Amino acid sequence: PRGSALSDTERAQLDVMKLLNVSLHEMSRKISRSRHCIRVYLKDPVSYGTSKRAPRRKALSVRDERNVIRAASNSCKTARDIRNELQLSASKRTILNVIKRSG
DNA sequence: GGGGGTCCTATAGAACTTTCCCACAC
DNA sequence: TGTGGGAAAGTTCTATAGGACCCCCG
Repeated sequence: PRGSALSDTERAQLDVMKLLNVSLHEMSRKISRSRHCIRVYLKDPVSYGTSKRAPRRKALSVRDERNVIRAASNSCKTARDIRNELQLSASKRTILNVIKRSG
């Protein structure tokens, strides 16, 4: 987002100001934070920061991963070898990461 | 000035990857 | 020249902070 997430202290401050029935304009003045942001925190504090964001995609498909492992499970070929063998177009390092993730 | 609202959009911050080192190995 | 691995920098993700743009009251 355009700004950082409300921290613990700024949420605690929001909290007590709410119990003191401070206006929103005034609240956003004292913590130098947009009203937009505060309004949403107070409407439902328990779920602030709660909604995950779908991540970027891995560089390798489940197939490619499975082939990479099969190649390394069998023989001592280098990561680079495997990458060229399955014409993989993912970094030599990524392959190693996959191999290492398989125990 | 005080108070309130709705909606566009650039980005935080995370997930994942790649680059860049390193001590070593041929 | 290469390796694999640790660290740091890059890429790629989308929910959300900012703030634009509305309103009314004294």
